[PDB]
Amino acid sequence: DSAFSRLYTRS
Amino acid sequence: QPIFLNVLEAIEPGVVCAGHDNNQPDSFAALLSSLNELGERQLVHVVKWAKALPGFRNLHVDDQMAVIQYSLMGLMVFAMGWRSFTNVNSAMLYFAPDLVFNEYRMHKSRMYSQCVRMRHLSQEFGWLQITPQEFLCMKALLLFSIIPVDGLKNQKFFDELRMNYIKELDRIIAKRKNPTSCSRRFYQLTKLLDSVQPIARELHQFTFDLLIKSHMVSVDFPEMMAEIISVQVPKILSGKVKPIYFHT
Ligand SMILES: C[C@](O)(CS(=O)(=O)c1ccc(F)cc1)C(=O)Nc1ccc(C#N)c(C(F)(F)F)c1
Repeated sequence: DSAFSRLYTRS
Repeated sequence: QPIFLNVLEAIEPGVVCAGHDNNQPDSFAALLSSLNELGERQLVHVVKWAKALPGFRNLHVDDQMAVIQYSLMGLMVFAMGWRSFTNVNSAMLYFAPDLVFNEYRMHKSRMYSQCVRMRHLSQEFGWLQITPQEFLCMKALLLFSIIPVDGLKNQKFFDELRMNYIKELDRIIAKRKNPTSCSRRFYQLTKLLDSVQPIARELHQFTFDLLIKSHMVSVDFPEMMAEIISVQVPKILSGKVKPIYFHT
């Protein structure tokens, strides 16, 4: 889901 | 020119602190809330570490994300056993500088069995005389040691990557001047690697159970770790995603 994706896409 | 190894040393995360209040008397809720938060902080460092590893962009982006989530626990454990070995000679668990567990804390955490096992492990770094460079390569290989039974989105590329990390560990092995001494060393290291996985398994099972009942025990999970536990972790516990064991 989106919380880890978002971390991964960001720093 | 040890190019692979220079990189591992170059990209190795520095020290990460939990933010635990050591002046308060130990409770289970506070110890685990501090471990959960430490987990997230260490996760951020593992993502930045992983993305800068050799070949890692070979991977499909979804596989890139998946293996980080699957291997996370095993990596944390491995690095922690090394930190505990180097800093305090396995007399305590060096989770972080501001979160070191003595046996009282191991018991108060309610993961004593796992804690004592991670203490076995820490002591093996000494007993096997693991070199810093053996640790680094071993820790890298660990990121590529947990795969889904239904396959990755591009399994060929992962398989190429794992083969080559094993190559690098072979080269690291090779004092050299004896194939038999190289094998004996290979046997020992792969056995050390395999023993990380049941620990991570016990740890996964425990955190799973802890999330499910967290409201009952006033243990706070960061958003992100709750998603990973609830979304990726059960794939490991359900047997959909499996460690690659060297031995049997
Ligand atoms: C209980 C827990 O907080 C769960 S968690 O950190 O949220 C977590 C959630 C999902 C995972 F795949 C791995 C860890 C945990 O295992 N924390 C934790 C934090 C730091 C370190 C270190 N170093 C470790 C251990 F692996 F060493 F045990 C464990």
